[PDB]
Amino acid sequence: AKLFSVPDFVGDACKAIASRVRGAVASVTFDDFHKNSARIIRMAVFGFEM
Amino acid sequence: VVSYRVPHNAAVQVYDYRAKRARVVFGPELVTLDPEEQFTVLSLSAGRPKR
Repeated sequence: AKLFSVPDFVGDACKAIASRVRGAVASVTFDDFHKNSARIIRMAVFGFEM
Repeated sequence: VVSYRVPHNAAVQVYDYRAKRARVVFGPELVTLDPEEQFTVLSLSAGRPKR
């Protein structure tokens, strides 16, 4: 039943990832955001070191 | 009968004024109001920015 906890899980996932991606790209120049585009966006989503 | 079909991740609060008792049921239950049971109508903020 915890599956149906959030009733709009699609929107929740999209908004959370969009927010964190935008916040992390906010700290880098356009040159950096295009050199390591996928790299920084993928570390933006789940930023950690493992 | 007045019966409200509560959503799954939702809660509806009622009181039996005839019986002097309070009960709120969360989850997806079908409430059945006693003849003096009344609902908790909630005015909530909406709109594009907010209202």
